[PDB]
Amino acid sequence: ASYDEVRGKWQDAHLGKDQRDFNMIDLKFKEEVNHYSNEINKACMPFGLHRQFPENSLQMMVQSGAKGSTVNTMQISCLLGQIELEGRRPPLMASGKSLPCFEPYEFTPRAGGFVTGRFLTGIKPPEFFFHCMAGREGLVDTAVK
Amino acid sequence: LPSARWQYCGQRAVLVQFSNGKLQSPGNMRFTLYENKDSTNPRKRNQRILAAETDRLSYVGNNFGTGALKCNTLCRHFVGILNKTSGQMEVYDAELFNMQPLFSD
Amino acid sequence: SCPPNFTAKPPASESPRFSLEALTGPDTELWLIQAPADFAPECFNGRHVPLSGSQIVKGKLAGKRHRYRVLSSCPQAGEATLLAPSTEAG
Amino acid sequence: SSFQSDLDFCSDCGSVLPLPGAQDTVTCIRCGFNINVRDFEGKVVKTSVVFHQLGECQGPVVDRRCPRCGHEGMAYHTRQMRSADEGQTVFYTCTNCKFQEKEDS
Amino acid sequence: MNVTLGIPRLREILMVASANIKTPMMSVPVLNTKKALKRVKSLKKQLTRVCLGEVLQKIDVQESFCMEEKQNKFQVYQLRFQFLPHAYYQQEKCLRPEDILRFMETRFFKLLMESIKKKNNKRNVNTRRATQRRVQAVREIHPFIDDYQYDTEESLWCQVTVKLPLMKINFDMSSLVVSLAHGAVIYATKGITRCLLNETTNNKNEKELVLNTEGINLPELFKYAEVLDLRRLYSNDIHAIANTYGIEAALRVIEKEIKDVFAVYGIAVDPRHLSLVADYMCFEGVYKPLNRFGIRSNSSPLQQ
Amino acid sequence: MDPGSRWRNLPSGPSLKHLTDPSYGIPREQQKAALQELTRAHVESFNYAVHEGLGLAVQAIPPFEFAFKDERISFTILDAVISPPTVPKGTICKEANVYPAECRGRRSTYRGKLTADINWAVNGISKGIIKQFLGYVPIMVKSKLCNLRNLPPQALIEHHEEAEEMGGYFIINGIEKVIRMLIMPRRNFPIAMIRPKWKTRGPGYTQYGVSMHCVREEHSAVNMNLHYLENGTVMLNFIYRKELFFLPLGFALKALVSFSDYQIFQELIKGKEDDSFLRNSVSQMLRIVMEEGCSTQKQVLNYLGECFRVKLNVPDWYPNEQAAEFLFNQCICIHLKSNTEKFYMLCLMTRKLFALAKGECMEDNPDSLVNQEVLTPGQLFLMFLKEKLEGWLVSIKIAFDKKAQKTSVSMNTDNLMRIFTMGIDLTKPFEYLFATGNLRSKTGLGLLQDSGLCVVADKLNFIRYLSHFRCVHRGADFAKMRTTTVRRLLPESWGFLCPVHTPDGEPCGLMNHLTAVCEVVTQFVYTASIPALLCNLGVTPIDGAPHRSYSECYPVLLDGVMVGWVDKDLAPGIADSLRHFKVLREKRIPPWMEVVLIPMTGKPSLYPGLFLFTTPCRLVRPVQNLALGKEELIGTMEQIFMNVAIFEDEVFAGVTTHQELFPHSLLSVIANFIPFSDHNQSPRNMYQCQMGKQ
Ligand SMILES: [Zn+2]
Ligand SMILES: [Zn+2]
Repeated sequence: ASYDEVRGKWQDAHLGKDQRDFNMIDLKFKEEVNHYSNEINKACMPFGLHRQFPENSLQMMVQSGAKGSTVNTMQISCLLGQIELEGRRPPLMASGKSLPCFEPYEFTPRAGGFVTGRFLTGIKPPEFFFHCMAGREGLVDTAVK
Repeated sequence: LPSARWQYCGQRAVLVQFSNGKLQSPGNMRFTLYENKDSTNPRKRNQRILAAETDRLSYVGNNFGTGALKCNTLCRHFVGILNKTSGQMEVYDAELFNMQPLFSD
Repeated sequence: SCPPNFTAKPPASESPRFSLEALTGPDTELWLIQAPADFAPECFNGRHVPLSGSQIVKGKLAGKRHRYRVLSSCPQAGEATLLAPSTEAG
Repeated sequence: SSFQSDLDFCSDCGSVLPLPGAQDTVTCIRCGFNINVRDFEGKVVKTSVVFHQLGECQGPVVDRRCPRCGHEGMAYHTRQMRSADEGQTVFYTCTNCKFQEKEDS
Repeated sequence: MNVTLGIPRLREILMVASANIKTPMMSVPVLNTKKALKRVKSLKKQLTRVCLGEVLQKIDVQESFCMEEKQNKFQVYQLRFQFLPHAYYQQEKCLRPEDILRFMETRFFKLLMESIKKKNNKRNVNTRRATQRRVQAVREIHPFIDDYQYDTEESLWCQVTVKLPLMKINFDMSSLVVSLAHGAVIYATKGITRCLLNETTNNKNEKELVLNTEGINLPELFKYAEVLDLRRLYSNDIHAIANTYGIEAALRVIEKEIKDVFAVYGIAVDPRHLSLVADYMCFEGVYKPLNRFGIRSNSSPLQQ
Repeated sequence: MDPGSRWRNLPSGPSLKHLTDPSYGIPREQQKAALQELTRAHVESFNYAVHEGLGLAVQAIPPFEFAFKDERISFTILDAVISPPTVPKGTICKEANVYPAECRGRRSTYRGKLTADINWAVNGISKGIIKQFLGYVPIMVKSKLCNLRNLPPQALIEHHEEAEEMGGYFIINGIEKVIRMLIMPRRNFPIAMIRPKWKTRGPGYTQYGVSMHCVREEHSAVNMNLHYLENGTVMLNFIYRKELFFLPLGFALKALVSFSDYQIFQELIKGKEDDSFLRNSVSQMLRIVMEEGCSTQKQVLNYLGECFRVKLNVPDWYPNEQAAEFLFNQCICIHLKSNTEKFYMLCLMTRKLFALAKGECMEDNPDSLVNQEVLTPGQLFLMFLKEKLEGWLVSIKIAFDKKAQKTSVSMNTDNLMRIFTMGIDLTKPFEYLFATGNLRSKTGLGLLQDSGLCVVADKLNFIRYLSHFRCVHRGADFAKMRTTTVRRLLPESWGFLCPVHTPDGEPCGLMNHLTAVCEVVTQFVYTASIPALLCNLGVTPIDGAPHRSYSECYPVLLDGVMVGWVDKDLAPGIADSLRHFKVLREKRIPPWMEVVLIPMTGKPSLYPGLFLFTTPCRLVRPVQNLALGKEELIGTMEQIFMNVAIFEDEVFAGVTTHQELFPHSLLSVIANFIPFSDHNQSPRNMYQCQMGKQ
């Protein structure tokens, strides 16, 4: 099937009042992009840091229970990973484009919030707007209820 | 690729809308048109009232009142003929009326 | 019962006829050309207007070679019917 | 000199005819033009209400030993549940025994 | 399945001690004997509520007109009902499509001809609201039926040709038919919405099939004993165990229904705190709430 | 980047050389043109709303005719002006003007005299004209009525004010109080809504409905609803002074036009012609009007002027045909002068409701900034001033009805006029809105809330003080809900509201702040030549017939007025030649127009059309149109259909049509001041934006 036919099928999955076959295309990108969120962390995090444990101060604070976790260090020195927003990928607009940068119904994981850049080197502006959605979601769900 | 020849002559070819349907059956219907008096203003070339009486009802059509269509001020209307013998689309000037039937006061 | 069949008009009056044609025969094909609000009609005064499709016809005033675009059409059964004045009824 | 309106409207004025009833002719109210009820045989109005026309590995893994079954890898999900003054919150979820614990950083 | 989580479940237990609770369940394991596993596939189906707006594809209303005499002039209707195919539900009763036609032939039309003669028999407003906000058996049902036509090769449609007389206003028969088509078909088993045996879960390597229904009817499941191991039944409803299994097992249900509210949210409470709450609420024999209507039982006026 | 872009003067890097210079401490003779673009929507709106809008809002006050003992006293306000603030007359002083620095230090109000020309007339003959002092209204600093207007920075240090005194604030009793920018619904536009609270409004309603926020010349505001019903019948609700009115659709459209019922039949079936339920329902709605013996327009007007006369509070001497055109003048589509273009608008609202009820167009999200605009301090000033002028006239009527009892000499007036001494004085009822923020109105002014309008501009530092003039407050009633959808960041707020700059507690998601590039449209222009321009392009107007059939033709809606029907093979080629006039400033296309072509896909997407917005009080932001090479003010609804690009490398051929100016344009003024924002986590930035303001 050509990409315009698949794109028309995913436009038809969108715009419908079922919203059940659209929550099944989220659950198949959010699998395939987390087989790339793990293959990065196996290549960079344990034996790929500059100084390892016990010389590493961040690994000492994480592994000796002081403050951190092995998720914050991977958001620092590897990818941020998939941005989930109340369970799912960030909302498409009313015209089927993820953000004004991205083409209507764009297949790439960058359209659905797969940030793949770290807090070490830098976040580009789309991967930043998605991240601000995921932060305001938690701050709102705390501050209201 | 069919073509023609534009030739503008200048007269008004009156065009009629009906507020109730297509005509589809021409028969025994009068047609008269009631222009304004004073020609010093341009009201002689603008004000006009069309009367189309039938034995059942009679139809009035204006150019100035609340009910006059806005397709003759924001757009110009022509009428072609296309004399295909000499091969010319000689083109006149037109004006569109929309007639309401007259009932009471 | 009692319809009006109106003839009441205070500032108006009837009018005579014009010396145009009164014929719609087998050769004459009625076209209903719809022109923009400031169109000077001598601007196409010998040019080919198309009878199908679309074609960028040239203007006259600015001399531009594709200044207007004449859109041809199809049978729409447009409800406007021509009242051409006839010679049998003055 | 009859027109072509819709079946439900008068064809001399444009007003709405009422429904049929106790007679063989339905009449208008402002022109007296009566149409037969026999002409309303072709009034067929359709309607279709439709009900049922058609018919993540819980996230990315991290090598953390589970409290219950002792599997080496749990799947995680981050969420920022405190205020903006402090913290994140990480929700781990195992693959085998599906156990869910949380941490506050 | 889903339950009520958090504080409005703990308040539902301790503070109101509700008789009618939101989302109540019921859990019975299966004998794990090969005769009693074919039967549970059928019994999951025979307790789910199959509703008419769940097997129906589309309603096709078609109003016309018909006149033959000076009085015989009518409004012919026609209600073609496409039913969704049998392949599109293998979860509800094995409801073979002749049964959703015999439902129509028996007791849909008794509701339809009562809604019709309740509506018209005794929008346009300017009120200025002053506030802010067998075909011979089907024709026997009423003489307004003119025709009936069901599908014979397959079993998917139905056409009542209701022949009503003339009115002043034209009421909607795609509003009465749609609102009547939200209704239970043949069996809604009394107080059970759906059944879910899809848990093959186990705690100490049993492979224990667990039914987990969304409604509560205790004597409905008591008559399935060779297939359901009713020794290990459970419920949320303390009032449906105090009145069937007693107050001394409606006290080992309060403890588990508090522990399985705190343990959704990771919290673990010591069972010596919970057995002090179950043995206080079940002290007078009934399941009292800890509110203003459980302080009337107390003895000190200066505490009340 | 284009010269004139306001962002050509953006520095490459920070300099630090401006604090070791001999120029440091010498006041310039020109205020900086970048700190004045932050109170521009506050000051320009007040400039429209004390000079042009006040003359256009004493024309929309109708003449006030009431009954004396068998005469007929008639009033009208011919003109009303506001003087800049002076000292009271009789004061022995040298400089008669009053400056803001006096009113801060003495704790008084910076207020200007309001006075008007009332035209009293008994029995229809104009017998006088009286210049009456009505009261004092507060003056905005650095507007066209402040005494600091166009002073240079050296003459502003002399009058105790700061250099770089950007305006935007009222001194009310010595305390500086800004009117913040609330979010109102998008003006003069159908909004497809689905709300199940509407099912319990009448006998047989459905959830489906179309709303419209109608505003007339920035001085009146009225919401009206349509509702689909299970019959296919359409109703039309509107509130007029706490009295919700029900009105069928045929009763509206017959009262508006003198067309026959076959044309009102035809206008509502234009796209959907083969449908059978729709034609039946639009027949029933007109038959309802035929029921009560109302066959013409004047009979419907007499009927609705007899049903709706006791709550409209019209006088006891109108004909009912004029007491029914009173409700169409003040409740139903106030933004169109013609009763014909109210009709062609109720037909489009009705057809959007028909395509919503059938499930062929999706709900317009009411919370998205696609369908939201901002309320400027020129709207809330002009609306409330208009209402208080009408209330002053009503207080003159109450003064006469109280003078009639315990009767005085009570002669014919002939400029006696001690009544105007005893008229109401709007010094205090106009000061109260600013001093407390509590709006006090018998109308509601088209607003959905009552309190939270004026906020104390605190000045604890200068980070805090800017961000009172960039605040976009969602609502002062949504703080108490258990919602999350009205306070969630959506992707249509790219470029228009800042993702990080919001508080984190209870006002999270409500108090948004604008981005740096974004700007509120406040310049009011005229739309005279635009319909003729559109019809010179392929817009076949409403009355003529398009050369292809309808349903292959888009509606065109020029700022609330239905214009025509564009052929489908022309509407992409019209949306390009109206952006190629906006970016080049041709043919009186304003630079802030939204050419929005919602396309025809054949799927339940948004309702298709070609919607051109030119009205003020929207949001707009600049980009670079790549095809020409010039700056384009993209609005809130255009950029859900445009493929903008952030970086030059991300610009492709044929796909990409625009480009943002500088790639950190999505961030507010305060969130830019955070160094290395792309390296720290997002609640750290949302917490830093409220550290810097403390
Ligand atoms: Zn008639
Ligand atoms: Zn585990």
